[PDB]
Amino acid sequence: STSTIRTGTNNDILLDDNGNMVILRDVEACAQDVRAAMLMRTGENIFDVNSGVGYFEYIFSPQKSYDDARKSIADAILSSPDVTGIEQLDIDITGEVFGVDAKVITIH
Amino acid sequence: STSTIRTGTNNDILLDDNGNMVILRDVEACAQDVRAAMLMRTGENIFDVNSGVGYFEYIFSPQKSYDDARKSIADAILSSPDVTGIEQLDIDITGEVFGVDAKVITIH
Amino acid sequence: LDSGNVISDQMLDSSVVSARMIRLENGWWRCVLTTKTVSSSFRAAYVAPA
Amino acid sequence: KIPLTAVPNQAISFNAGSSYWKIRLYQNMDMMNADISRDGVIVCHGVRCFGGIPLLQYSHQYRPDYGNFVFDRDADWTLFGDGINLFYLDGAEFAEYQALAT
Amino acid sequence: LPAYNSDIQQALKWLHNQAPGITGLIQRKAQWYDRFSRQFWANWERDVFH
Amino acid sequence: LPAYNSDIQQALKWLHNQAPGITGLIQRKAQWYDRFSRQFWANWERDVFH
Amino acid sequence: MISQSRYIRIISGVGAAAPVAGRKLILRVMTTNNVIPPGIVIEFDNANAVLSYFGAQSEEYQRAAAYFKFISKSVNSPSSISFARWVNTAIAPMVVGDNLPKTIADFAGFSAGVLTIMVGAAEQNITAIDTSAATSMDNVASIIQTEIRKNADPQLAQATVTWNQNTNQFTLVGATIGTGVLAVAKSADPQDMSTALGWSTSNVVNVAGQSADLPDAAVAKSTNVSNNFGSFLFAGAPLDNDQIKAVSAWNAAQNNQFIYTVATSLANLGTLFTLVNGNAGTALNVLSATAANDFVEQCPSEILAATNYDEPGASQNYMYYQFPGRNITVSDDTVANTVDKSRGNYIGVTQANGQQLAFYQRGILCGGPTDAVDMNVYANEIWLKSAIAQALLDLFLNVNAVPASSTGEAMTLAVLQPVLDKATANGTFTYGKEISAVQQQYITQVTGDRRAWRQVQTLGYWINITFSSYTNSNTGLTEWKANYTLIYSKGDAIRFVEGSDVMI
Amino acid sequence: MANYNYIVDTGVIVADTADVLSDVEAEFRAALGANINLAASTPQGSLVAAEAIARSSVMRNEARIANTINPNVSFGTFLDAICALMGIERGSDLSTFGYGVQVTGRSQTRISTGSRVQTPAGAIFTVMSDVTIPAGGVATIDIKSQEYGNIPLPVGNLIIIDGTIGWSGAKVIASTRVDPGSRQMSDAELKNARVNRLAIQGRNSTMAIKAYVSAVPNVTSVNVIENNTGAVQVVNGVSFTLPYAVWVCVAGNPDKQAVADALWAAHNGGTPWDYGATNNGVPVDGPNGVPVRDPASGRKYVVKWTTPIMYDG
Repeated sequence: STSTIRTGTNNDILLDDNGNMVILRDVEACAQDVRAAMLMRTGENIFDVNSGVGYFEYIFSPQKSYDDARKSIADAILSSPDVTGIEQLDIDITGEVFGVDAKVITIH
Repeated sequence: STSTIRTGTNNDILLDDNGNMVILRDVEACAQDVRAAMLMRTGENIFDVNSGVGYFEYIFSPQKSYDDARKSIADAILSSPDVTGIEQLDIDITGEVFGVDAKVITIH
Repeated sequence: LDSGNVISDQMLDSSVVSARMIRLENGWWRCVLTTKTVSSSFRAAYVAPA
Repeated sequence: KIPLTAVPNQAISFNAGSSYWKIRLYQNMDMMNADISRDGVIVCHGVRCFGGIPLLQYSHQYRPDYGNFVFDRDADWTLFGDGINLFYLDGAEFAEYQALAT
Repeated sequence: LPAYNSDIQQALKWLHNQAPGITGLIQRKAQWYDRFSRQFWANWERDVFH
Repeated sequence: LPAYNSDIQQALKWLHNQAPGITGLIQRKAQWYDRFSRQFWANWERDVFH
Repeated sequence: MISQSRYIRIISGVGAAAPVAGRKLILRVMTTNNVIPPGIVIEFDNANAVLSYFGAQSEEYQRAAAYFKFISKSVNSPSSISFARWVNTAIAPMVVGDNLPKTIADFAGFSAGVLTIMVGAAEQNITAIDTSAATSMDNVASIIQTEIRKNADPQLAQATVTWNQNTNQFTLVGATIGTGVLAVAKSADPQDMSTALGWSTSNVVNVAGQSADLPDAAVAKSTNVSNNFGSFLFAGAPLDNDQIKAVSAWNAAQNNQFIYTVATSLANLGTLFTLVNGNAGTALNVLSATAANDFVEQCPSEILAATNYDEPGASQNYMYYQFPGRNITVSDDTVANTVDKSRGNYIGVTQANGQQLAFYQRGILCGGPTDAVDMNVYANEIWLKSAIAQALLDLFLNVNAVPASSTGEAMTLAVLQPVLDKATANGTFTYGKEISAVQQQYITQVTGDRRAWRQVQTLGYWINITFSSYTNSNTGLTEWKANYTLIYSKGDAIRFVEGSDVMI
Repeated sequence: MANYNYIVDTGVIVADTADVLSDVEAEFRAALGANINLAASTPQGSLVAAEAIARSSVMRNEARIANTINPNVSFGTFLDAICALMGIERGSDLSTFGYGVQVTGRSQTRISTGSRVQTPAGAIFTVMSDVTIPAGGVATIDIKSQEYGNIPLPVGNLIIIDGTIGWSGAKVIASTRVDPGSRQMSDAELKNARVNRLAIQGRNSTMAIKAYVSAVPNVTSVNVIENNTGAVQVVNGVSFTLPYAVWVCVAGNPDKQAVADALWAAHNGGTPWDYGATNNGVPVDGPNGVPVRDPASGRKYVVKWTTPIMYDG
């Protein structure tokens, strides 16, 4: 029920050999959208403040609980037009990296 | 959301070098006002009786519980235009001095 | 004398108004002093090198 | 006077001077702007606001016998209700005020 | 029967003892009204007395 | 009193850093509007400036 | 009619007032300004005090103004700063003794028989000095200078005087440079200047002439005077490589006591890194040649000074802090990689064309393989060492005797318990981290007991105390000493994030 | 298709950002398909945002200058509109000085931008550094913090930011004194000046004369009449075809010159001044009242006014 324009590993429009923009159908469009949503950060969407991932306040800064970051990421994964629910979320926080893993559910 | 005129360590109007009265903005005005309110004592405010601190009835006079003094001081700290709530109150009573300590909460 | 600038004038009373120097030939100059004081107790005038 | 509040965009309707008025106030870049309608009929659009000068400028509209509006000072939606007021004046006093202007 | 005070100096309180400024201001207002509000009436009645 | 920005570049979000395409497109639109919407007004004002 | 303050007293005071007792982690600046005496350190609590003491034109006022205005994630401010002098060249002996506003031109009527006594190499006295005029303090200073010049002593034959105005001191200066000692004493003459003048009365700072010295010696002497600071700094002109290397070596001589922060340019990193490999405790910062300095090197010091250690959740990261005042240095991946390989710190820009993001990026710190590299670990070790030392001294000063038996070691554990509780609540210790095989072998090698790695995995620390005997070098006798070993899991902060999502 | 003709006869219309945003969303949705995703993260969402901002900004800016000829406007357009008649802007000057007085120790330099204060607490800065003569006298150059038409009292100054051993910020009347203009007329007194000028031009010859003379100090009453013919109209005006028949009363005329100055302002441009019939009011002087030449780049002119005959009742 969704659709979007394919982009490469960098966040730019990717063109095929024929030089035609391709409109991705469902499923794959959902993957593109969720990646972009998790990468979008808070405080950037003009005309909609308080949307995005609060990285600098909830993850990078020293924190007490870390539950707030989980809630923020769960909300960011949601609000996609097609995503229904979240099955898993890990938040490894092992070693130096802040590991994150998730699997979501779509209608199709 | 409050304002007042600055006064010195003694409760008189203090003027700067330029000879102009200064209208303190919030926060600092709250500190000045709460100090003045705690210093007022009850019984002398015409047009509003029963407002102030009952020193001669609740502190200096021999007493049973000392809870009444705490209640009166808490009320006096309140009724300020900006003050919201009281965080701490101590009431030490060590030696001859009657220790009092408080931390106040404002909107700003 | 050589440059032609009125260096210092002083106000003890309301006396002085203006002072100026005018150029003349062969190292000669003319000094003008204007004094407009409310009082009138003129007593003496002094001139000396500095 | 006209009751107001401290909001960037607002519109109120009131019945004064034996006529029906509706005024919309909004901020545009730096200066404030207004839109005035009478009896369900538009009158003027996008008039600037200044202290003392009248809102209705062109000769015909402001009155054969109606009134007009004037701000005391320059408009600012953050100072409404506190030191900034808007006043309505019917024909007689507006006429004498206009004469006093020159 | 209840007493009526009607005194200007009621405004001064505990908190103003070592204050020369505000106390002086209130006191000066006090004798201003004393001179021009009540002593005036006393003189007026003593003069209107035939 | 509150500031009004009114800038085209605000549309760009920093998901877009290594993108030559979309950033270039937005920027080119930006100088198009800069040339034909506001510098136009400045030149017109300076010309009608008597 | 008697006063409020005799019965009721309220001190009030604005919020964010946190009384504190213990070691202070505050900036110390070594300056070449003439006003500061060589042997004294000064502590300020506000930028206004620094402004009054030094003046707006001074570099130090700018540094202090930049330093004080800073807010951490938890609202906090440095709330202190210290200063010290480094003499660059040989100086003449001098004296100074006034701090209080004594100068209101009271010299009137003091002309008759001025008999100030100057205790130089040989005792000498001054003659009568006219001060009845008292026209201006600089005039009377010049008068005193002339009367001093009237003496035939080699030091006083070319002496000078100076009076500063924003601060209130009177200063003498000797003739020769690098050698000589001066002193001043009061007398029985009722109308003497020394009693009225700053010097020869109570707290008076005296200076001995002495030659130039290396900066490391100067900082060592400053520490010997007092050591209640952290992350010292040299202001003014940049220093050459050799002096910086010497200071770094001296700092490394002490074991995790302070942080050495320096400023340098991009072209200079190739030289310094080779010279200052290892030598832990030194921070390298990149400075922009084109623009103003903006005092980039102070950032770690401000971050450290803003830290509060008593409250829980204290350990903070250094990777992401924003300084709006500072400028921007690097903007490319290649230069960033080169700088990181060179172990430098900078403020890198992530974008233009919209609201900018820049932050003090690398929290790394040059040092050898064995020592900790991250800054937060260094700060935590500093605080931990201070607390442990204070606890041990409290034990020694309170109990009458510590027997060399099991009771003594039990007492030591009992005393150290609260410090470890404070540390584990603070955040310097961590629990639950995984232990690698080589790490487990290392732990078992350090302490002879096996299964301690399980302890440090679960609780995060492991302690043990034993006592033995030894002989000291100063005296042939022998005493008893106690040895402990402490192993704990280092704290960490997030630097890089890994993610992945799968549709099903 | 989705365009709104937001400029109409009544004026210009401005809509809320939500409405233009929805219209742009509808445009792109029709452009690609009903199943597109329009969020900030996706590129087409960024295109939506850019288009909406551009449209709203250009439309608001165009609405900004919709009316200019009406003298309500300001900020440059109004500046030219008023300068068409008369008007000065800028006037943003601060009084730089010369010939300062400074006494201090020998062979020292005062760093630039020192701070000095006057008794009413005005802050004055210096300009350029200079050495000090061993005598103890140098000349300084000053400037102030605020760009205002400040009035500095001639009193010995006080130093705020102090160099070493440098005292006595002192005045001398040999110092050049400058009166600085300070944004004297910003936006509203310009409109007041325009009002005053249009009031000035409104009056005719006689009304202007009586209004101006009414403003003259100590003047009690004035009478003015125009013959417009060679015959008698109220009095025997047969002197010329069209003189000014003017009579002025005063309580002494303290400013004789100013009375002519007011009259000199009011002149129609083709009618002479002289009046008399050897029986009317006695003129002050025979050939002329010796006016001023011109305050503004001009030469001499002559006028003629009379005074009434005193009586006793």
